[PDB]
This record gives sequence, structure tokens and C-alpha cells, in this order.
Amino acid sequence: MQEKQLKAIQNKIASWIKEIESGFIDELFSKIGPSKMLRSKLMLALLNEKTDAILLDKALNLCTIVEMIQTASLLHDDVIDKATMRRKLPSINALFGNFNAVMLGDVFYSKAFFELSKMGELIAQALSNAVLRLSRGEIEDVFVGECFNSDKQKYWRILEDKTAHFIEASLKSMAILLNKDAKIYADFGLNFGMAFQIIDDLLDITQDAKTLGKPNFSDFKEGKTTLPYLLLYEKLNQHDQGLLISYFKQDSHEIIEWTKEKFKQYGIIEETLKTAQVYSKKALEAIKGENNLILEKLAQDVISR
Amino acid sequence: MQEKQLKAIQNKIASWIKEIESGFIDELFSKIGPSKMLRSKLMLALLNEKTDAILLDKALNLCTIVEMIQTASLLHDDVIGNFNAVMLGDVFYSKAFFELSKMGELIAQALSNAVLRLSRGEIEDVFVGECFNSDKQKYWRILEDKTAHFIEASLKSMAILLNKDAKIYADFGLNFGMAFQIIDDLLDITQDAKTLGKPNFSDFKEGKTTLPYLLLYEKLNQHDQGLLISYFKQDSHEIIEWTKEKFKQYGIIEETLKTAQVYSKKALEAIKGENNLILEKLAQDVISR
Ligand SMILES: [Mg+2]
Ligand SMILES: [Mg+2]
Repeated sequence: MQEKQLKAIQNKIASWIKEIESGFIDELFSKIGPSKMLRSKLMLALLNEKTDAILLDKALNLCTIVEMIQTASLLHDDVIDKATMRRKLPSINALFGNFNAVMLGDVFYSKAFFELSKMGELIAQALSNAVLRLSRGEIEDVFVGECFNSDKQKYWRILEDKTAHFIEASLKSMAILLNKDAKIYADFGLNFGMAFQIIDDLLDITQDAKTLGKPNFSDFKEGKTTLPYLLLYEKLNQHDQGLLISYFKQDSHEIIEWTKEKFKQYGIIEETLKTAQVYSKKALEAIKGENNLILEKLAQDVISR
Repeated sequence: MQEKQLKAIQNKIASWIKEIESGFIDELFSKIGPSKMLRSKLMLALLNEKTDAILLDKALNLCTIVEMIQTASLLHDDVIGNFNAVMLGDVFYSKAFFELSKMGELIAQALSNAVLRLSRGEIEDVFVGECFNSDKQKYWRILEDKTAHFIEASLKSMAILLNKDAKIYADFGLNFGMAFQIIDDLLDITQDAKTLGKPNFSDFKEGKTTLPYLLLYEKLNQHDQGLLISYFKQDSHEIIEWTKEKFKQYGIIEETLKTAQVYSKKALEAIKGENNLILEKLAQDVISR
């Protein structure tokens, strides 16, 4: 979204890490790679042409807090998922051990909350509550992930806790800071977040025409029964249901090929996509009144891969 | 300490956990054992005889926040519990911070900075622990970040809440915290005063060159210094018994204790103006183990 502002947020994060004054932490931080900063792009979109410089800095600080929280959650998630990689490069836990990845995440969380306390109680509570739900969602995700899950309601709760509510809280917080209608943007954030994670789960099992890279097929192998698998399970005959369950947490090329044929057989890809489009439509609906081209741009683009 | 108050805090932690509304979390929480709640005792000691009910409740909420931060750090520290520990730790930290959100900027910043510092401390401990350490200043920096500063911030925070001299109590907490951790390191290699039950000897084995080891290293001859360094991060009875004999040979136990007494005295001296019987008792007891 706006390069110069994202660049300023990137630099604020670096400054905040240096403020911790620890050569060891500087070392750990140097191994974390760039971020798309999707959340900052969404939040920055609420800024006005005439936002005063003092308020703009506060807004950049808010975006910095949100990105650091996001980074902290990813650091802990990589530990819990025993991930050795994050975007083709070695994870922090792979390079410095689980303990360091965990502490580094705590450092990101605490430094972020420290700065957050200067935002006021309304914003501080919205974001700190979002971090509480992110942690509840993470626990829910691995407990539900212990065995094949066919209860779609548990899936929806996890998506909302681990992804949707945080984006909702981030947008609501920026609206509050900029004295905008917090309800409208919280609503846009929640639905955008739901669509975003559904498409993300979709991209794990189906090709992104735009890239030649093949889908990772990382989810089911890791115990996550995402929407595609839930919708497929509801259409499979008894025999195939047995097979799908037997493939839970298994890892092989043949299982991937079988799964792709089954999704095609029951039109799961389009069915999954349509579920996300409902949320995408709701997001656009929420900001119908406003005239935010950036948000409308992002809300439409998430649905097209 | 005040057992009725500690009980109320214990119950607040339980109700705060239930407010998260997660059966999975309730299950993980039921596995958490009791706590001595040393930090609540120090903080509760600042309350006046006739503190009003509204303020009292705020004070209890503050102790609850501090005890949950303490539990969260212990959980993450045990990762050095599977990933259940990392998860439950985040739950404790986040709930505590959410409630801290309602406490006013000064207290919110004091405690969040404390968590930042103790996390920095943990990291310093791991990195410094990659090889034998003879630099005592690195040890003190670690003790301050990982243990002393949080106790300092907890007392400072309660002082602010109760409108007392924050400076006096922060000073008490910092010094008490240094003594506390020194004694803790001593208890890892010496027998405790009335219990059966031998010392764990977990520190040096884990790569931590604690005060006893630093003071010993300073007295050993070249031959024994070489042995000690070679025993770094090793686990054997031979090493344990050799170390015990060396501590005795150079009066290290007593030298370590005197060091802790210095901070204990500085702590007492900070609240001398005060006449706080509970705090004085604690600073004293910390040293008698
Ligand atoms: Mg994914
Ligand atoms: Mg110890």
C-alpha cells in the first residue's frame, strides 16, 4: 500500500528493537525476514490526506504495535508447529532453538504492549483482548488438531480467534485513533479477516494461477482439517470418508493427488471460494458509505487468489 | 502472609481463567500447581490497616496481574509443558495484560517493561550460557533483568496505586530481588535449612555460571580452574562431589551468603523510614535459608 509509510513502520520496528539495547536480541532480530505487512496496509488506508503530523506518527506507532504482535504470534506458532521454515528461510527456532524463539516472541509482545499503553485504554483493551483470543485460538487449533475434525463450528471458532478478530481489532483501533466510526471498520475488518483465512486455507490445496509454484499442501498433513476438507467430508461416501480420515497427518504425493481428485469430484474448490466471497461482499458492504478505494481494492483482490 | 488476601488472589486467577471461556484452557490450568505468591506478599505488605473496599479490590487485581505474569514466565522458562507450556504461557500473559490495560499508564508501563526486561534476561542467560562465564558483571546484569527488576516493578506499581513513595519501595524491591536470586543460586548447590532433601545441582549443568561458581573460580588454582571449566554443562556425580569439596575448601558458601546479606541490608535500609514489619520480616527471612 503506501511504500513510504510501510518503510517508516519497518524502521520504527527496528528502532524499538534497538531500544531494548541487547546485542543478543539484535542478532535474533536480524534473522527475521520482511513482512507483507497486510495489517498495516489495511490500517493505513483509513488515513486522510490532511491527517496532522502528530496524529500520523501515532498511527504509524499503532501499525508498528500491530505488526510486532503479528510477528510475535508467528514466532510462537513456528515453535508449536515445529516449523523449520517460514517463507523459504530458516525459522527462528531452527536457528536459535525453541527457547529463544519463544522468548523473542515474548520480547515482541511486551515491547509492543509497553508502547500500546500510550494509545489509551480503548485501543489498549481492543488489541490486548485480540492477543488473548489469538492465544485461545492457537490452543484450540492444536487441541482440535489432535484428530480428524468434522465439526465445522470448531473450525469457524479457530479462524475467528486466530485470524479474523485480530484484523477486526486492528482496524477498529485505527478508526478509534483517527476518530472514525469504529463499528463500520471493525465490521469490515472481521469479514475481510474471515475471507482472508478461507482463501489462505484454499491456497494450501489449490493452484494460484499467478505463480508456477505448487500448493504447499501443509495443512491436513499437520492435522488441520480446513474448510476444503470439511466440505469434502460432508459429500464423501462412507468408503472415501474412511480413506480421508486415514490420511489425516500423513505425508505423501499419492495422498495429495487423491485429495485433489476428490475436491474436483465434488466441486469443493468453487464451494470454498463462494464461502469466502460471502465475507468479501459483507466487507465491501460495511464500507459502502465511505469511499475508500484502497480497502475496496484489497477486499476485492483477496478473493482473486 | 495475609492468607485471606492470598486466597482472594488465588480465586481471582481462577475466575480470570474461566473468563477466557475455553475448556481446553481450563484443562491445562488444572495442572498448574499452587504458588508461594512471594510477590503478592511483598505488595500486600504496603496496604494500610483501613484501606477502603474499592481500592482494596484494585490492589488485589494488581497482585493477580503480577502473579499471572510470574506464572507465564515460569511456563516459558520451562521450555528452556510441551508446547502446551508455550501456549498456556501466552494465555496468562495476554489475560494479565488485558486487565493491566485498565490500570493507568504508569503501572501498565512499569509491569510491561518488567516483562520486557525479564524476557531480555532469559535470552541473555541462554547466550551467556553457551560457554563458561567468569565475568561477574554479565551475571549481575542477568540477575537484575530476570529476577530483581520485576520485583522492583511490582512494589513500585503497588506504591503508585496506593499513593505511597514509589521510590522507597522500588529500591526495596530491587535490592530484595538481588538477595533473593543470590540465595536461590546458593540453594541449588547447598543444603537447605530444615529439610531433608539434597540440592538439585541443576545450574552449572545447564550452563549457568552462578555466583558460587564465579566466586569459586576466582579462588581455584590453575589446575582446578581447568577442571571446573571442563565440567561446564556436564552431568555426573563425580562433578557434583568434586564441586562440593571445592566450595568448602574455599569458604564459598559463606562468601556467597555475605554477598546476599549486603543487598538484604540495603533493602532494609530503604524502608527504615517506613516501619513496615512484614517487609522487614521478609527481607530478613530471605537471608535465613
Ligand atoms: Mg495457510
Ligand atoms: Mg535456581
